[PDB]
Amino acid sequence: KVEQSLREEMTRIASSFFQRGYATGSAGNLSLLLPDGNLLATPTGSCLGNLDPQRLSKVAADGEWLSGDKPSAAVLFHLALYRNNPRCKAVVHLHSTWSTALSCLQGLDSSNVIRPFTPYVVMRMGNVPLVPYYRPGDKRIAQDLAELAADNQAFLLANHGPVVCGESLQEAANNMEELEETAKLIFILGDRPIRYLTAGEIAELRS
Amino acid sequence: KVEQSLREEMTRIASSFFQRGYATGSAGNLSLLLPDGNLLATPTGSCLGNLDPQRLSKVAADGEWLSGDKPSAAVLFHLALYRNNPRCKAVVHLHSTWSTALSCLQGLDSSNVIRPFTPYVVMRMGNVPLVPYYRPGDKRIAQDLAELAADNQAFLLANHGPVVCGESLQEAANNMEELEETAKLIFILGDRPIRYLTAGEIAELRS
Amino acid sequence: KVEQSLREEMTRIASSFFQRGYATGSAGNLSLLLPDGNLLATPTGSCLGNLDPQRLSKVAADGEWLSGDKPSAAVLFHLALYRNNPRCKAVVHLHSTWSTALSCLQGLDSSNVIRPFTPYVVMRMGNVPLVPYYRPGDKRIAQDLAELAADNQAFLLANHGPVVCGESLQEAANNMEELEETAKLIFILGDRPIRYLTAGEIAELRS
Amino acid sequence: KVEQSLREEMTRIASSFFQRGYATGSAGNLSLLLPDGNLLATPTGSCLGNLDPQRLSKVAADGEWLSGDKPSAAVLFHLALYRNNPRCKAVVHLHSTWSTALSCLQGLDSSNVIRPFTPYVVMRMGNVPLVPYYRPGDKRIAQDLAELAADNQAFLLANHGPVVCGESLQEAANNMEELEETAKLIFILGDRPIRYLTAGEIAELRS
Repeated sequence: KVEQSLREEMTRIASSFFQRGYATGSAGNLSLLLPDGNLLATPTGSCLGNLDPQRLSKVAADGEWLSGDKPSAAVLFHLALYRNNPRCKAVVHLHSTWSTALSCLQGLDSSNVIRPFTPYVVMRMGNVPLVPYYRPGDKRIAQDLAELAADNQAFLLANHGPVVCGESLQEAANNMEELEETAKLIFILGDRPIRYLTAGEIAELRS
Repeated sequence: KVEQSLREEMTRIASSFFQRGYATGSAGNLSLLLPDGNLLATPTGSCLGNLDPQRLSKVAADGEWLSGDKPSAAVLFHLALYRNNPRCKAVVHLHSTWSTALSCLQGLDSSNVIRPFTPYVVMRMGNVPLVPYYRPGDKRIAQDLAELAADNQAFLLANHGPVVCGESLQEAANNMEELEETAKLIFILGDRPIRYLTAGEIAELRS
Repeated sequence: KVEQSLREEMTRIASSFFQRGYATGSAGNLSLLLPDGNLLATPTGSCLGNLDPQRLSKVAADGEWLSGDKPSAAVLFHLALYRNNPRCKAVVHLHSTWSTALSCLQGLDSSNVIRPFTPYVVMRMGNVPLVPYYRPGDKRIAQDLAELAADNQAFLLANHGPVVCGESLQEAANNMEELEETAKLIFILGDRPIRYLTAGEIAELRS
Repeated sequence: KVEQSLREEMTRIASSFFQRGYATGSAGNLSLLLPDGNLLATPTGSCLGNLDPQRLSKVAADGEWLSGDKPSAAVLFHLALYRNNPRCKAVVHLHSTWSTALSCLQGLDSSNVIRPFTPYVVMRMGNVPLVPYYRPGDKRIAQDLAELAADNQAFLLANHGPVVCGESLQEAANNMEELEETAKLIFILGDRPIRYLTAGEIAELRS
């Protein structure tokens, strides 16, 4: 069954994030779009490193909890991204160290939080806009993500972490990994004179 | 048997801490409360990455070593936390890098060692008070933890590391992971202008 | 079959890089030389942590895709290294954090990007020249690597990462690991007074 | 057979060091003392993450290679430690990142390279003297380690890394892990005002 292999892929990818330090405790959740249009999401209060595939949540496009354990409360803004971007087929939301660290900085650019010095995040994602800080579970987190969903596939929630989309769970996972990697390079480079990509070198990647 | 699954869960969670770098050598110990009220703790001189479930220590509420290998000497303050907080059902004590690093700083706040810039540690734990430095195994470590046990679920022992409680071993592990994560962000952010959560944003999380 | 064990070794080594944080997402590719002279390379759009051995790409010396999935676009400069260094039997290309970080610095030395303070990179690789930044997939990346292939076994592509060769896949992997380790020490040491190896201590290692 | 379980323990411990980032490539070697007095050491050109237990080297006290693959060239100073400390039963030598980083600093103390701010390295090892930098394989590395072997169980080789002993392989591994952890805290704390252990707090640990 295709749904069974999708549940195992989510379990497998979730465990990978947990063992490699991307996921911290019960902080985070993943979701993908099944062929029929329904959602497959990690349940609430679930450690990403030991997920039960047959207990993964199943939510309809309108938000109706269909089967599996209770979905995570963060699924509310997962649905906002699917409803405003037809090319979004999977959402990866983690509180990875360096992306969450970047999101806690004053004077960030809410249109694109990283200035590119490597070509990969511009090629895969482009602009990473900043979502304002709200209490976890706030209505305005999902409402803001719905405004930016049509023309962005990655987002940085302030004092929270990144939220990355993709046309497949593997793609959204890889995109999340390159975003967290780029934020990690920002802090590593620090005050050193970085050779940023010039405006012309950026335009060659937007194609 | 429920006790068998609790022993395996402790072995499993311990190995996770070891493979992901939270536990260093034989430095650390875990304990949980069994349904009958007795304790299940990791034994002394035991590497958390290769625990034998059927050799885990079993200690009564009064401190009597019942079965299994010799319990860790740190179990003495584990019992202090259970005797002064009825909601404490598991204790996780590790010398994780960034929490232990934070505990070695001068001018720390002994009422709450971290100023929140992310909402999660305030939501799950609240205040992380500082326990003074003593020789490992000192009577005063357990005596101090008994004073703060009633109204705190996490503690930072100076020049030592963190000690986190929970209503379940999974909860105490997740809480430990978010505390160590927050101390890791402190050193990563460094002297950068951090956007701390304002007093009003903190009060919305204490509910 | 020898080819089967070479496919498994590539799968095994690739997974090791992925689980230990050297490989990030789909960023990277490995290749080795089979006894008959043909290439065995990781395919495009493939996560290094879950490679299928029987789907690894097979490319002839002239660049003809023979079997397996579509090879990575980076294979183009893999072939440039084999065609200009008969002792190169395997190529490891990853975007590891600290090597990629070093490659983003202004004022680097394009003849040797690291000044030795440990003896190991000088013993195994020697000089690590800098390849200019181009758009990923540019013809000039392979053309430049062909110029430096005869007398170098490691290369640092600016705003990109390292590219390391070896007389075996294990050797090229070990060389990559010591290069990334040395770049990691550079940023860790920072502005501290480092005791660099003197010119005489370097000459004793070039033998 | 006891020797078989010792070979598996060495293989198991070696893999743990490799997967957790302590060992980098083929850089490093482990050895322990068998009951009969002979040595069990990791062979040369061997990746610590995939050791064959039945191919581990076997060396007599006088240095005669008895069985298994060719022992590592670093075994020469392993034997120097056993011949000058009867309580040394295992030697762990790795080029771990932060210990190797510390060993590259000018103005180190050759009597004890770390000033204690945590009690654990003083309790387990005590003084960590500095061994001068020589070409890898130099006679003077083993000769210097033989001078300090009688009254020290850990050593820091300049521009090289740590070398830790123990009364068992598990003990030497745990000691190595706490030494590398302490060097990691040194760089993390940096220029921050550290609350070092006072002279009186150190004397309570030397007992």
